[PDB]
Amino acid sequence: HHLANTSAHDFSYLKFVYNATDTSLEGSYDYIVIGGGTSGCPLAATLSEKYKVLLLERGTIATEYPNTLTADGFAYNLQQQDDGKTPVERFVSEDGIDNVRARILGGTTIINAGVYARANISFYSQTGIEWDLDLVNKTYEWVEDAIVVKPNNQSWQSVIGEGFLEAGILPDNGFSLDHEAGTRLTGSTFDNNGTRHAADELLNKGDPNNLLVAVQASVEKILFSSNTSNLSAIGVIYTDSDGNSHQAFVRGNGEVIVSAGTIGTPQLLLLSGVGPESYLSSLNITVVQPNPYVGQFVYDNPRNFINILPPNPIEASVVTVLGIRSDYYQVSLSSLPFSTPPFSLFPTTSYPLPNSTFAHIVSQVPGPLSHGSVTLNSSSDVRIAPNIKFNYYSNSTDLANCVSGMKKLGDLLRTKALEPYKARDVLGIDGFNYLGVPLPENQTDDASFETFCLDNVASYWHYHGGSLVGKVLDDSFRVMGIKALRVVDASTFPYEPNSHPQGFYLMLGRYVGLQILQERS
Ligand SMILES: Cc1cc2nc3c(=O)[nH]c(=O)nc-3n(C[C@H](O)[C@H](O)[C@H](O)COP(=O)(O)OP(=O)(O)OC[C@H]3O[C@@H](n4cnc5c(N)ncnc54)[C@H](O)[C@@H]3O)c2cc1C
Ligand SMILES: *[C@@H]1O[C@H](CO)[C@@H](O[C@@H]2O[C@H](CO)[C@@H](O)[C@H](O)[C@H]2NC(C)=O)[C@H](O)[C@H]1NC(C)=O
Ligand SMILES: *[C@@H]1O[C@H](CO)[C@@H](O)[C@H](O)[C@H]1NC(C)=O
Ligand SMILES: *[C@@H]1O[C@H](CO)[C@@H](O)[C@H](O)[C@H]1NC(C)=O
Ligand SMILES: *[C@@H]1O[C@H](CO)[C@@H](O)[C@H](O)[C@H]1NC(C)=O
Ligand SMILES: *[C@@H]1O[C@H](CO)[C@@H](O)[C@H](O)[C@H]1NC(C)=O
Ligand SMILES: *[C@@H]1O[C@H](CO)[C@@H](O)[C@H](O)[C@H]1NC(C)=O
Repeated sequence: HHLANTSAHDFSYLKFVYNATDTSLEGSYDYIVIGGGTSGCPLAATLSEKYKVLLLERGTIATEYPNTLTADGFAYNLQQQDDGKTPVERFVSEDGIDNVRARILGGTTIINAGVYARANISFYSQTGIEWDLDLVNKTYEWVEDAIVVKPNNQSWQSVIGEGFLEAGILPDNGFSLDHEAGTRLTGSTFDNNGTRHAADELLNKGDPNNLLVAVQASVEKILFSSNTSNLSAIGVIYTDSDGNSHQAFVRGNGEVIVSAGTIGTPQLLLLSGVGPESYLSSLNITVVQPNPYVGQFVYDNPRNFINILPPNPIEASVVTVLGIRSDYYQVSLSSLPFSTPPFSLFPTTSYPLPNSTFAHIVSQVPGPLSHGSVTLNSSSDVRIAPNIKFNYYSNSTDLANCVSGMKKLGDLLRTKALEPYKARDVLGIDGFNYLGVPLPENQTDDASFETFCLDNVASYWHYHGGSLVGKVLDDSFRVMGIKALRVVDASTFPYEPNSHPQGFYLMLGRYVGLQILQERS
């Protein structure tokens, strides 16, 4: 009933968006939210219902990059070179796996693949947080009313769904937003006219008299009270696009919330002296609050895949059909050929280029159990990306789950559903033409599947952790030991909420905003 309709991207909120060069944005606020992204935008909009809010985003507005605003533009933004101003910031983990993060108002919802899902209902009790489950669901509906649709039919997504069901990914769940075992059509933040809807549009739910947004605002330090006896965050330093510095503060019972993402939040905490004592001391960063876990327990769920090249063209699609098991989450994207690769779609730049249409058939490892860290490259410059290592497949359970997922992709390639897409009508799956590495020969050779998993891993782009609840934060998302400082974004949990987490983190931004308001009343 509540889902959104086909509609233009709503930029009405630009009336309270300003360049960070404007010094009249400096001053005192009730709340400062750092990072105008997936959690940050609904958080800021929610707080602004009652209080004065400054939202600071390092990127510009999405209208500057029109290919972020359509389903057809997804590949373009990844193909585009990173000049330091583009909405996609490229990086390579220390593992050697290419990756991207967002740099734009709206955050990663402006560049992502649009898949919308609610969290696995078991996630809430898994965390042990005392969730208000009725409020969680009302908050999902608030997001979904604004930016989520039921997708129309797409031929390739329907093929893949028939294949998942035939391969035993049961039951058939029809259309459902919920992360449950089986095959389903889920929601999308692309509407059925191809228009991208995103977290920035949730700013339209803020009070235009109370919410201010500064763009091209690079937040480089959190400021703290000089009296440490009662240590509190008091404000931030940020620089504008011309390089000049600015300061903003919170007042009274207000708070600073960091929503700068898995990469940005631990980086800013470390730069600000919140983190592991001997590490920060080794950089001659004065320790404000020692905590061994800042930038620790950083996770990237592996993506493994094969690419088939059908002998007749298939239609490009956005991902809407999901095949879910407890030990693997599977989808498929169909794509036009390209001569410039979308960066990080494949794990390195030396990957073969497709000359015809292809299906990217994908499996995601849950968890994962392997983890690494975010550490500083520069001890002063927040615009220099931190070092990030994920330690893919260091935990053997992850590898075992990849093996299981790849065997299930073999089952999928053997379905009647996928048979019309073979180049040769032979009995085996070698009748497909493959871009890149095909699935290993014999399913009895687990060592061949393990080698395939290890050598051909890519990022699923769903990385998380680095400021975990229970390590850096309490159950109210407050940074332990520091007053008036919280963290709300994907740095907060060590496991996925589901196969596609934007829906959870959109919800979380508003949910924690409501908790902050209730606490204050
Ligand atoms: C290519 C790609 C595709 C994806 N597709 C999907 C999908 O289809 N479905 C799904 O559910 N999930 C998808 N995801 C994952 C999901 O979108 C992200 O996990 C989620 O959006 C992260 O939200 P966040 O609030 O933690 O971070 P973000 O949304 O990235 O927000 C962080 C914001 O903080 C800003 N920032 C950072 N540092 C600073 C600073 N110092 N000062 C000021 N601002 C700062 C950043 O510019 C950014 O806007 C995808 C991810 C990627 C990379
Ligand atoms: C939803 O999340 C729950 C909780 O994490 C997952 O439950 C686990 O399921 C596996 C396989 O059944 C078990 O080995 C674990 O012991 C379960 N843990 C708990 C705490 O129950 C469940 O797999 C997830 N469901 C899906 C479809 O991903
Ligand atoms: C902010 O102003 C500077 C000039 O002072 C300009 O170069 C930059 O593009 C502006 N940014 C936005 C988002 O308007
Ligand atoms: C919340 O919604 C889910 C479906 O997403 C439903 O299964 C669950 O029962 C709801 N919980 C409450 C407390 O209403
Ligand atoms: C830190 O400062 C001390 C001097 O106080 C110096 O000896 C040491 O080399 C410095 N280390 C770094 C990493 O700057
Ligand atoms: C793999 O992860 C699980 C969960 O954290 C842990 O119990 C196990 O010890 C890990 N294995 C290794 C080798 O670290
Ligand atoms: C900074 O990053 C580059 C490339 O990511 C790396 O080669 C270099 O070693 C890093 N430097 C520090 C001091 O971490």
